[PDB]
Amino acid sequence: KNKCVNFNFNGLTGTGVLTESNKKFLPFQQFGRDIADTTDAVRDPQTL
Amino acid sequence: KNKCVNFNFNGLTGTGVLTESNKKFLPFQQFGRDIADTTDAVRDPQTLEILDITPCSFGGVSVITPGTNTSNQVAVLYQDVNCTEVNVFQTRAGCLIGAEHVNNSYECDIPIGAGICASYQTSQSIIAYTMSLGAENSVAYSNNSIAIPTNFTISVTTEILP
Amino acid sequence: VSMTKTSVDCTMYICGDSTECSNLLLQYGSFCTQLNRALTGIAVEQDKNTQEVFAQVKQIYKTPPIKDFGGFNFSQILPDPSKPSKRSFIEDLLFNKVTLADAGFIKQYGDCLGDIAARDLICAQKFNGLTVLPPLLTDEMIAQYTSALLAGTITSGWTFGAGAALQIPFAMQMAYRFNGIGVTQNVLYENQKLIANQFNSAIGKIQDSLSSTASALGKLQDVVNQNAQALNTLVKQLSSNFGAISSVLNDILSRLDPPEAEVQIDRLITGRLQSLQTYVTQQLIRAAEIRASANLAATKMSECVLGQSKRVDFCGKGYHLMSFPQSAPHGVVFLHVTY
Amino acid sequence: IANQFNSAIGKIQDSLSSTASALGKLQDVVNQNAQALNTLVKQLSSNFGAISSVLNDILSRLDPPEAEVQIDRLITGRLQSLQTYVTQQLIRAAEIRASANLAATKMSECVLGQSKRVDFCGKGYHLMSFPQSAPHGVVFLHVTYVPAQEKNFTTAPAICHDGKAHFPREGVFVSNGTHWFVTQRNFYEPQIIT
Amino acid sequence: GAISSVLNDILSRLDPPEAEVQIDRLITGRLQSLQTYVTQQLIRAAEIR
Amino acid sequence: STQDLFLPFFSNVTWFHAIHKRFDNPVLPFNDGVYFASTEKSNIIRGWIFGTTLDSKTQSLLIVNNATNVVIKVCEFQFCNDPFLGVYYHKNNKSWMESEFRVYSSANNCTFEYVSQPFLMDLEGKQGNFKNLREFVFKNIDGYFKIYSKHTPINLVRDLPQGFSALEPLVDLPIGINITRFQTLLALHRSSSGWTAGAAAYYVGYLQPRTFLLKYNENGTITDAVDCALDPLSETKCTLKSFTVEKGIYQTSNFRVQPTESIVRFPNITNLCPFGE
Amino acid sequence: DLCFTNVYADSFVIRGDEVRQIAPGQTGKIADYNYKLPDDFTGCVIAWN
Repeated sequence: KNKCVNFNFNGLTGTGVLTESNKKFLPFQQFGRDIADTTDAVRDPQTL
Repeated sequence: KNKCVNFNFNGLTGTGVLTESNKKFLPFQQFGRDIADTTDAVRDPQTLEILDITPCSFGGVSVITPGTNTSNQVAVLYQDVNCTEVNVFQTRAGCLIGAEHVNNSYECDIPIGAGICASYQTSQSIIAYTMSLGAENSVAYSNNSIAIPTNFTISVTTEILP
Repeated sequence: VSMTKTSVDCTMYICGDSTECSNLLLQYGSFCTQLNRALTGIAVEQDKNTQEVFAQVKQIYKTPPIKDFGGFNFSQILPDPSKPSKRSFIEDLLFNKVTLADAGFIKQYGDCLGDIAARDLICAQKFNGLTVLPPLLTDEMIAQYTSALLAGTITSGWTFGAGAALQIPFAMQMAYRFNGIGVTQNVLYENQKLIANQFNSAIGKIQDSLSSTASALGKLQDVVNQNAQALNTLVKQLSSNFGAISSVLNDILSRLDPPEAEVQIDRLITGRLQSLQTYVTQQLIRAAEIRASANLAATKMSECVLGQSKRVDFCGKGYHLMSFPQSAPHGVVFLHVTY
Repeated sequence: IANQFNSAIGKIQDSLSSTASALGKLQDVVNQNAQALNTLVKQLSSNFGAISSVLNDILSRLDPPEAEVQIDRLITGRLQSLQTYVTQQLIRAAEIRASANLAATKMSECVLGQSKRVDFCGKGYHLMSFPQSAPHGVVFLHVTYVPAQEKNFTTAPAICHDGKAHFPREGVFVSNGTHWFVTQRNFYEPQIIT
Repeated sequence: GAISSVLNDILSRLDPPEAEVQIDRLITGRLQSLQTYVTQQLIRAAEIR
Repeated sequence: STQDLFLPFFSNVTWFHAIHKRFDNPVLPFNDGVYFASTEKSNIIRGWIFGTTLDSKTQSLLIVNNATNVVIKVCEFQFCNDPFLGVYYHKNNKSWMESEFRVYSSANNCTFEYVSQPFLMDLEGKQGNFKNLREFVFKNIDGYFKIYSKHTPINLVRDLPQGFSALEPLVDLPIGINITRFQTLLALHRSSSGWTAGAAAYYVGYLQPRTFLLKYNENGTITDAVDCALDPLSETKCTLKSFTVEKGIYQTSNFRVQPTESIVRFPNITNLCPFGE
Repeated sequence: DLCFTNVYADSFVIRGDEVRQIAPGQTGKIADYNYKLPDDFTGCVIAWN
């Protein structure tokens, strides 16, 4: 957390910074997106 | 004929209107095209007749409405058509459905076009009025009259430019 | 002053009467919204450019029927009630020597359907999503916006733009505009029968310059031409193959699968969008040319018609006295009275 | 005049605090700058003819043989978005510079001097203008000479005293009905015709 | 976006079935360059005028 | 802005009910897709049968609930003309328990079967208001049946309430069939054709390929939606991308005329090509 | 759905290794020498054992 890394969540690769959020995903939802359609948030599949 | 359909002539599929024409195709010619290169006319292969292809979705649509905070009643101005497709009134810009004709010419509140302006006034609905040119003043003019002020005012006019 | 208000339907122009193309076109999102915002931004400011020139006073002025002008004949500049549109003889020559479209901005669907004219420019654009918006200020009204500014110039002098209309005789109006340019006012009354004959003969030279020579209005004819040709160019843009195997949207929908059509239709969409991004670029640069001329026309209305121009050779050759507004197709024609 | 002018400055407070749409011209300059920056974010959500709009998806799905078919569609779609945006900025900057050259004309001639140009700095005979700081612009406070109360007067071009015409050097000929007076054009101050 | 920038390379390497994939990328890249350039000229000509 | 099969706003939906003399389980089309919405109090909506001709000549989907497991089967069903599941003989020791299983007669060639976890549903009868709202989205495109479930408590006697609810996908069913006609199960009670029906309601509306706007909150729940094909007011919302239309005029598009029917005109020849030659 | 104007059948028998050579833009003893397909070939190739 709190460092510019090369993340890989469910095969989605990219460069980003992982921080905690107040967003609560629905149980069928995994990826959060933005206006620019890029992935703004993901969900950790191991722990909730 | 005379209806917007989904034609299929020799495999060429599209949306168009089939009408009769005075065009006579050469015996080796099947498809007629336009400036835009799209197929403007085809030939019926079963019986010898010539049909044009007129594109559908004709007539511009203007949206004459106030803000959603004020009201939701709208007036739709249909350009380039009469009031056949569809408080019905015909303007100089097109068919205007949803705005009542008012002979009282007021200041232009909503700029529409073709000398027509609208506003949301009083049971409140969109009214349709001719755009007034202003308060008409008749200048009393002669060869021996002049108007010269005995008193004036100092008005600060605010002109705002980027 | 103004130009042709064009609102191109970028949903119809890119995908003409197609559902499978419109399902691909709505994946592009805000491309058809940003081009229609710029065309609406033209449609607001060109009605504003007509507002800033012809409507500079809140009151409409008319001339009295008793005409006492001192030999000056103003019947050629004042509107005629015998015509169905209140226009002068000069304004009738300005609307006739400029080629426009058909009468009225409402052309019926049955006029294009019941009679397909060979090489008809107006219908063929409207079946490609090219809609011409009518202006807010009609030519029947523009002939009366100039009539309100002319009646204030004749009857009230130049005080109608600086406040209320304050009348002054035209013999006193010409004598006091001579003092603005440096001429003593005694020159006028010693030759009042001569200047009224020199001025009325110069108004007759306007008839010989507009009726015989049709190239004097070629500046505003070019404004109509660059609007009409670019609308007619945009129809010719659809005949380009765009790098694809064909230019027609209906051919690829009838030949190739949607796996193989998205290779080809997206070449047509990009070729038609760049054509619209070419056209909106050509319109905004042209609208910046007209608005710079409309701000020049509003400068030649406030300073040159509503007042007396001390600016040397800004309103033509000679010491400028006054100017007469005349209604013109998408513009204005001034009649500068020079010394 | 000091009471008429100071009451007109109080009308500027009633025109700006109550009516917030008087600054809508410079609000539109901020809006056309803010929306076009916000439009350019919405340009990234377009699929550009490719299978997706996101650069990180094609890097995670397709090989660089098959990604150069797809990423170069995204690069062309993002470059044409910028070449449209720079087109929208330069035409807008040509509009502001034409207004800034108009604002520099209304600063040198209308604030630093007295404008003889009729109705160029607002309605009325312009006296002076006050510069005010504005967001990405300027607001002028034009001091104008506007007539308020007027009367109808009988006029004449010249006067026969000894058989020779008398014309005013500066002013007009007016009368209240009995005697002919002399005054200037923009104010009625009756004097003896000498 | 093509495999090379030179028109003479694709005419010497690829067939006209495979060159129209590549040359039309060069034509679009050169036309949009001219579309950008004429845009840069007309806005500059509006500044000079 | 999304583009898929949706139910248009202010559309013509159906009016079918169950009561002690109106009993309705009709044959309804599903050309493009149907929407479901039911106000219930006694769990009368039990399921559906999705088929092509509703016969053993084709392969059909049967999603039911036998009060223990959510039964989803794709078999070759012997389709009965009136499927139902009744609760019997309450007068002493009620317990709201089933006896018959009348949704089909026989099932062979079963290709897909889903049995959920066992649960105890309260099938008791209520009076007055409807306390449950079960809404479903039914579409079968590319052999991929998408269902969307949403349950919220309501207080309703009558006509469908003016409100909004974002429907959420529950499962994904790879059924792989053709669905043209369908029916709906109902529950029957009596204090085997002299039975009655409890109070129930269900609404069917046809899905269309329309474009919606989706306004999300800070939590991710959709607050309001706008169909782009209602009126030129709502098409301005799709163009401006804001629900608050400013005071002015925005040119949206042209007056679109949809095609009525497909016209095919080919040359007339009856001789086949020499494929054997 | 689509139908064609002047259908011409190109019937011959070659070796099984050289069936892929029948394509617009290939070579071989069949493609380059005697049976060549055009660069703008809009057609279908049907082959079997």
